Amino acid sequence: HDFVGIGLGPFNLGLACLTEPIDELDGIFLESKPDFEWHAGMFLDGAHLQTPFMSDLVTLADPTSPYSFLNYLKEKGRLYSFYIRENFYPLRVEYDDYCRWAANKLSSIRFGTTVTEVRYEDDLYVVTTSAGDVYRARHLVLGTGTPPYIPEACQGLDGDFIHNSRYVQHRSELVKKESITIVGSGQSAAEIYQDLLGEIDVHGYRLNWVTRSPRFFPLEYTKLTLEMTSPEYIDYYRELPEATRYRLTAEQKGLFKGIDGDLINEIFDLLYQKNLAGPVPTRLLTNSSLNSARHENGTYTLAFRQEEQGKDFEIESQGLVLATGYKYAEPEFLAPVKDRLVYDSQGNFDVSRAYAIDVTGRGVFLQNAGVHTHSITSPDLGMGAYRNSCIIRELLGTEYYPVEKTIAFQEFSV
Amino acid sequence: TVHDFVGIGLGPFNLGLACLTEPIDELDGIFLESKPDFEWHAGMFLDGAHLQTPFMSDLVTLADPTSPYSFLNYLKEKGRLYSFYIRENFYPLRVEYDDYCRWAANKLSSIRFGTTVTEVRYEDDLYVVTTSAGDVYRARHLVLGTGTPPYIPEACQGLDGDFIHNSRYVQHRSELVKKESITIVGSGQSAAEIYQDLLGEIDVHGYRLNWVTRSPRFFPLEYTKLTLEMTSPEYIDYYRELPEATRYRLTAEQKGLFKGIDGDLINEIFDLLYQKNLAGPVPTRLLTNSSLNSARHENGTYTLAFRQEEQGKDFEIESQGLVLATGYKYAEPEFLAPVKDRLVYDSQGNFDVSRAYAIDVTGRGVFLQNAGVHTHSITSPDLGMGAYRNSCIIRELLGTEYYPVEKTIAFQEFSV
Amino acid sequence: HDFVGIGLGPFNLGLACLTEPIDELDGIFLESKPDFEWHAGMFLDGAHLQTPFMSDLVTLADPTSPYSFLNYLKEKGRLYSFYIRENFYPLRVEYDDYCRWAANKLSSIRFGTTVTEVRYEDDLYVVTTSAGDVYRARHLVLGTGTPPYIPEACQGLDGDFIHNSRYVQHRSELVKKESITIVGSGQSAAEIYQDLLGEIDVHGYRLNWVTRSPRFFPLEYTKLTLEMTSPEYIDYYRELPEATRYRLTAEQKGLFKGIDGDLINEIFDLLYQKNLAGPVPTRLLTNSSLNSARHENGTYTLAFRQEEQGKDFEIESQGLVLATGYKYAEPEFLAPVKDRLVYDSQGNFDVSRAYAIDVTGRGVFLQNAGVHTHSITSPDLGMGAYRNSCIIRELLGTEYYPVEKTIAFQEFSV
Amino acid sequence: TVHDFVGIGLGPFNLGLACLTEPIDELDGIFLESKPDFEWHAGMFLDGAHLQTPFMSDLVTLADPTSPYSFLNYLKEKGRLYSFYIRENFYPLRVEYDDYCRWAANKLSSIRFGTTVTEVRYEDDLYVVTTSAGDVYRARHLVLGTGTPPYIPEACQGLDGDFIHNSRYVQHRSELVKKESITIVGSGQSAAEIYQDLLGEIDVHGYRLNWVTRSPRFFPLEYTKLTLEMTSPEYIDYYRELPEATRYRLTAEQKGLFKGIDGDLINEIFDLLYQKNLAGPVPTRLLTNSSLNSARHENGTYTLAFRQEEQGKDFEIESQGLVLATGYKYAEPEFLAPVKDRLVYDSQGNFDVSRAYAIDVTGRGVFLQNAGVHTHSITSPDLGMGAYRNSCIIRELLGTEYYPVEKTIAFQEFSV
Ligand SMILES: Cc1cc2nc3c(=O)[nH]c(=O)nc-3n(C[C@H](O)[C@H](O)[C@H](O)COP(=O)(O)OP(=O)(O)OC[C@H]3O[C@@H](n4cnc5c(N)ncnc54)[C@H](O)[C@@H]3O)c2cc1C
Ligand SMILES: Cc1cc2nc3c(=O)[nH]c(=O)nc-3n(C[C@H](O)[C@H](O)[C@H](O)COP(=O)(O)OP(=O)(O)OC[C@H]3O[C@@H](n4cnc5c(N)ncnc54)[C@H](O)[C@@H]3O)c2cc1C
Ligand SMILES: Cc1cc2nc3c(=O)[nH]c(=O)nc-3n(C[C@H](O)[C@H](O)[C@H](O)COP(=O)(O)OP(=O)(O)OC[C@H]3O[C@@H](n4cnc5c(N)ncnc54)[C@H](O)[C@@H]3O)c2cc1C
Ligand SMILES: Cc1cc2nc3c(=O)[nH]c(=O)nc-3n(C[C@H](O)[C@H](O)[C@H](O)COP(=O)(O)OP(=O)(O)OC[C@H]3O[C@@H](n4cnc5c(N)ncnc54)[C@H](O)[C@@H]3O)c2cc1C
Repeated sequence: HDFVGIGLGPFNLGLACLTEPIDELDGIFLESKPDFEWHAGMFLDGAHLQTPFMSDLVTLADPTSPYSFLNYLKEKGRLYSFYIRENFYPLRVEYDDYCRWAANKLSSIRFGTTVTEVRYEDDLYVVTTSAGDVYRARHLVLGTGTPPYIPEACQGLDGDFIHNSRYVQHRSELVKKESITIVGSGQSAAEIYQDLLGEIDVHGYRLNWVTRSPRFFPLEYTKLTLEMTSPEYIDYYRELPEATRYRLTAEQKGLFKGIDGDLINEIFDLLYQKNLAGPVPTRLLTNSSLNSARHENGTYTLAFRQEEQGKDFEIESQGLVLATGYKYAEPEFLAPVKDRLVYDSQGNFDVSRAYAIDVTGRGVFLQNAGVHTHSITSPDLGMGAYRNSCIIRELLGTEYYPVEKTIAFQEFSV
Repeated sequence: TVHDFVGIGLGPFNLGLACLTEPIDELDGIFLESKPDFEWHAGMFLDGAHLQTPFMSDLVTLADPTSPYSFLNYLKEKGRLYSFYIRENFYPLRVEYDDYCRWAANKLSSIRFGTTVTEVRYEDDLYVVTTSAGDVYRARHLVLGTGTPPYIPEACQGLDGDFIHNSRYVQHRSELVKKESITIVGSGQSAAEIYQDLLGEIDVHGYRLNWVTRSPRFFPLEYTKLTLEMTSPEYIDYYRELPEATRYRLTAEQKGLFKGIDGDLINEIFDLLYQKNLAGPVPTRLLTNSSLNSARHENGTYTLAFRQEEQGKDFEIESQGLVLATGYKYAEPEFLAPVKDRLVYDSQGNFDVSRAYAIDVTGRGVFLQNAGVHTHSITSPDLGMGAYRNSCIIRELLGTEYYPVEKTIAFQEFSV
Repeated sequence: HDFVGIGLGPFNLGLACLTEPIDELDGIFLESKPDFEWHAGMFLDGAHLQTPFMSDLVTLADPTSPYSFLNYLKEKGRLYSFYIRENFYPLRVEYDDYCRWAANKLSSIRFGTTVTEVRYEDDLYVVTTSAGDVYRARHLVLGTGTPPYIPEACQGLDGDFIHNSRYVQHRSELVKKESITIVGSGQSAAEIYQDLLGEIDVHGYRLNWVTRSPRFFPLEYTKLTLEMTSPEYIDYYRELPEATRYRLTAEQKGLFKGIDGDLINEIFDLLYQKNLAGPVPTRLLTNSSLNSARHENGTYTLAFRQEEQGKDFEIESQGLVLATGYKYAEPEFLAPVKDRLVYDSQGNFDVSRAYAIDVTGRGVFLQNAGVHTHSITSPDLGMGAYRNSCIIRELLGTEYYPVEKTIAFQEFSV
Repeated sequence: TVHDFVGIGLGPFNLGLACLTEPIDELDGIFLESKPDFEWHAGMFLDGAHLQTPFMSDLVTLADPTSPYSFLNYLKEKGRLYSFYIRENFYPLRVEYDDYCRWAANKLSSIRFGTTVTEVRYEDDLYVVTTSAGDVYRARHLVLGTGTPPYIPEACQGLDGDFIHNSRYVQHRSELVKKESITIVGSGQSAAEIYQDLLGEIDVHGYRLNWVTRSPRFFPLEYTKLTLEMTSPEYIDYYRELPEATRYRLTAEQKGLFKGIDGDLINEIFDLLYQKNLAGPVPTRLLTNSSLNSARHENGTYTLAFRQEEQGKDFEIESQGLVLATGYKYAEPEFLAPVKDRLVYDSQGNFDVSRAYAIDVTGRGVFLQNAGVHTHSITSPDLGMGAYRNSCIIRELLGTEYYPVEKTIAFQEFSV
């Protein structure tokens, strides 16, 4: 093949839809799951995308693509009432249903296929499957995603504690407890906190929301800042000193630790409403580390330290929801071709401006996992079509889908 | 040489039909337009003015989102899609929509600008239309998209001076602001947009600003989502099947469609009035329930006699400027005179246009785009249903549904 | 006494706090309930007023009076909380709790006292209890309110059907059924429909909403039509021919049949959300009168006629909620004084511009129940302070609280 | 004449104290103000401008809603309460709040206008204060409400030409728009208000418009409700008891406080750039991460040397007009020199303001309004506080809590 995509969607899925009309390119994608499924553990009732529907799979690169969210609604017979709904943001299960509708309309996807290991023979890349099948191509696109992150204070933890990755499946058991505690900030943490707080006077549990963030940061979604999600900002950002880039990565607040401002205010309105009937058994703590964690009987003892104040405190809770983020890890299957991959000074891929990670500037491409190289655009649905069109532009020698070089009104470079 | 159909007039409705029929090789008719190029209501291109419907109400999207004439594709070609994505506004600006349609119009090859239709005949089972210049086109079908010309009350017919209908406001604005008195007659979106524009500079020119309307209130555009479901195929079929007397009642009772103002515009008009009033009394005047009964010019000044209808009292205003935002009205063009016997009429002498949007004896020969409120209610002049109607028209020009045409879209049931 | 207030709704309770600091005025108020209680039974969680908080008991006539809503929050220790909430509309239970707080701080209210008879002897009005006690004064202020209305077609039906006046207390039984129907439109009708919907997939019921109105009318509170809730419009409106005012009263819809537009929108948004999981067992019907209703088994058979189309249809549902309006009926306790009261051509009170209903034009005052003479302003909480200060103006002969003559930017009279 | 306290300066904070002290018989101080009458930041009275805090942040309400000096009472007396009720806007206009403040000061008798305090020393267990006229006022307590004068970067000290600080924009606007080039330095609400004002008329005057700021982003004002709980008594109880190094650190990192823009204003700026750009390229530049390090004037034009700090590159801009929106900063007034021995300072040389808002040896003799970010965080220059701060000051002047003082208002816990 020309290329082989490992892991499908929503970034590699978008590439599948973008190359299907290109006959000059024949690539194939292998996904481990039996069918496409997004973050199904966060499918709370009413939950919606944090980016408008134009950040779908194709539209930002080609609004005429047959796999656009608008065309999907037209086929489902739902376009007109969506027109009446007049909401830029699709609901989460609506988006999950849309990409599954797109994946099943393609012919170049092989589900139930977990790649085992990769290496490099005869200037081609060989990829091995769990079943034993082996594909080969000159290029590979890595869209394996970002596994959930667990703090080391919860390594080797036992009990029924969950990452927010699997909340919907275990809300069954959480509401039956006497006390629930959520660790970390971010959209998922607040969505879960609002969901539990909404029924706190029916199940009767205590509700704790602890985070080390100094504030409950709002998502940085004012339009002048949204212009940093731009081709010309990546051009600027990428040629900065890598330590200043790793500092901008570490300092960034709203990207992974940011809550929708509306959700923040709805949480306050709900706290106000419940507090009319009497004292609400809830706690919201900031500037608080999670240092220790142990399981006894069927309750957890968590040791926190208020870093700013310089004092420790412990809380006990039978339920434990780790709304900690996600973190990319070197996949095991790229061990035999590590010396073809280029690394930075800190131990991760130094992804090039053209989203390549190997000795040739156009060999293996990397979707996501590039905040230290492309900042907030790396895990953004709104920049999936842009990154895929540049990966296309390197697989051919041509620009099949036009690639904008300036979108913003402001200048980031000089 | 005889075509399948001839489109007379190139407004947003016929232009959308042109964009929807271009990928159909089984069809190919021709479009005749008076203007040298596509031009919308340019006399209302006020700074910041925008559409009353979301951008999906473009020429094609609601029938085919993959169409190359989408508004989104237009933004992609001009290098503006990502900035529009950040703008996060469903409503394109008026000049933005005007440039988009002109961009789509010059992408087509089926449009004849600068030709006005003079005659329409029926001969040899075909329709024969002639140009001012004498050019003659023939086709089996006709699609009339002539729009609705501006309406002028009879109290203003044959009136002297420099008074304007709101359709020419931008061209005469620099001369209006020089006057010491300006009066706006009628309600609706355009009247409020003009009032807000003049009120915003009332402090630098020093004119009086009068806004008089016959409607009992400043109606809002009825744009709540359950009422939006009345803009459905379900409601049209319900509505079309009811007695004609009940149909003509409900269009007369229609408030928000032609005489409605965007609620947000109403509230910033009030906010602006609150703002200006802090510095002292502002020379403005907002009157309701007032009909314009007579008007006369003298001294470069107008004397307009009004009657408060429900209070039963008369009064009149003296103003140097006069802006008539009295809306528009369809008049049957005389070029249809040679085939009037071929057309369907109702009790009050208007077109009894079918559910398939047909106005002739065949029920499928001559189609009519706008000017059908008494038959399809608020659907007729709505950009959000231009792709639906064009889909129905294409369905009968062909023998097949080229684009899918929805059966039901709402959660309500209007019939039983 | 100088006046006797019959009934302690928001209007008469407002008059009670506006007259407390006036020493030259000694009035007293008789309420049937043992304490103040607003429209409980519509106290849905999150429900709120339809007018901003300065439409309380005093502020629009005297922002300095100690019975303000803001002073109430200051004493409860909730002002800064309310300040951050930045919402103009208080919650229903919050307003109800506030009015009771003001009522109990007063000296002039006698709870648990139902008035049985009014009479007039030697130029005084004699008011007698059902307990047997007797009060008499020179003036009367009737704040009886407007009791629920039921469309006669449901007179003397068996079952368990309710008026929306009793929704909260019967909700636990309503959800048990498999079919619920709501008749009539308006704010609470939609407040109930949106409450039953949203849990339509946890219980098993079908949900029917049937109204006679042609639209789901929005409570249109655009600021220029809100200027019709002004003294100058009442001066205009009252001096109209009463045939025209009876036409205006009947033909405009929205005052009692209007829904909050944002409530309409989330009703649609919720319908859109539920419909993703499959067809929703709900029906929204317009233009349809309720002509007949029966009850055999635990099921209602209701005969409807869609008057616009001219066709009949019936609906069988175990549950029946009558969200119809409220209607004023002249109380029987004013029978011995009936010939001292003024009536119009249609047989109801010809209320003066000064809100009087008797021959003197300044002896008996009537709160509410004056739409045919004062239009939008009579059942409006925002005009309760205006009307009360005009009542105080006639009792004292002087304007204790300033009474605005004009407030709007437009002119209604010419 | 020996009073209880003498209040120096009459801004919103000391005026609020004047309104909360008038109904207190046990207290009678006196207020000295340089200006002939109250006047707020008039140099930023752009049309439509409004407060950043709701109207309850007036002079009294958050301490006593029944006060006769409340904003709502002011509207009632002015005959404007009902349409403000219809306006349904939490935020008074700047000109509205300014008129409201003069209306309250005129109603009091404790204010001396046109008096400038020149010297304060400590004699006979009393504070003496001397005015420019030479009049003497004596009291044991002082309340310092002199505000914060404008700040000018050292690159602009001794600069020639007609450059202005943003605090005088209204008076210089008519001459700025005449120029060919205007450049705005710094970010924040005022900087963005000025940029939007000039950008709105960029195609009528034809100037180039430059907006240069050192901040890496265009920060929105941190006004989400969970953050707004940080301006609370319990937070500054927690904040004040922190190590001074940590306090000065968090004061320095503060973004939205003085360098934050209203998010709605950011969005309407982008929308306005989108609207103007339709008509062609708009001659304006928005630069960030840029520090101004040198400036000079030659023949009516400024040449400004900037450094993109993050990128590590230099660049220069030439502009005829220079607007410095560089904020404000407190400086110890020279009239406190003879009493410097009695004032408490911290390690970096600033007032070690008590949590009771005192700055003197006795912890209750001299009180400081504003200029206390390093000890009271976002609360010190906030109109939402100041009512709270005045009640605490009155509680130290008296021995009793005259107005209730909240100790907890938030749902979240800041301390452990
Ligand atoms: C709840 C939630 C909501 C979000 N919402 C948004 C939003 O609105 N907008 C936005 O821009 N971002 C959003 N994000 C962030 C980000 O865009 C999403 O996480 C996105 O789904 C990640 O896309 P991805 O393709 O890079 O990774 P993934 O979606 O995680 O794709 C990884 C895929 O690779 C497969 N895989 C794993 N191992 C192998 C293997 N060995 N071989 C083959 N396949 C393998 C996995 O099964 C999976 O299907 C959200 C994140 C979360 C958690
Ligand atoms: C300012 C304004 C804003 C509006 N905004 C909206 C909105 O946001 N949404 C909405 O749904 N509706 C809107 N409307 C209402 C409606 O959509 C418009 O009236 C719309 O432009 C109607 O287009 P049309 O195709 O019916 O005809 P028109 O736009 O009126 O065009 C008819 C064309 O036919 C040509 N023509 C006439 N006679 C002949 C002839 N004999 N031969 C050849 N050509 C001829 C004319 O020159 C003209 O170009 C708006 C109306 C106005 C006035
Ligand atoms: C659910 C609901 C919400 C509303 N929300 C708003 C809103 O947001 N804004 C607005 O402007 N309007 C609103 N209204 C309309 C109007 O403000 C209310 O109807 C209002 O409560 C009317 O109060 P009232 O003083 O007329 O008497 P009511 O509140 O109706 O009650 C009068 C009192 O008189 C007592 N009484 C009756 N008979 C006797 C007797 N014989 N002797 C002694 N006492 C007696 C009753 O016990 C009762 O306590 C709402 C109405 C309803 C039903
Ligand atoms: C344009 C602008 C808008 C703002 N908007 C808000 C807002 O919406 N909300 C908010 O919370 N904060 C706002 N602020 C911040 C802050 O609340 C205001 O700056 C506020 O005016 C500060 O109050 P102050 O009394 O301490 O200062 P000032 O109002 O500046 O008080 C200084 C006064 O003291 C007088 N004075 C000084 N020295 C002497 C002396 N020696 N003798 C006599 N008199 C003297 C001066 O003449 C002047 O009248 C804004 C600031 C600015 C610049």
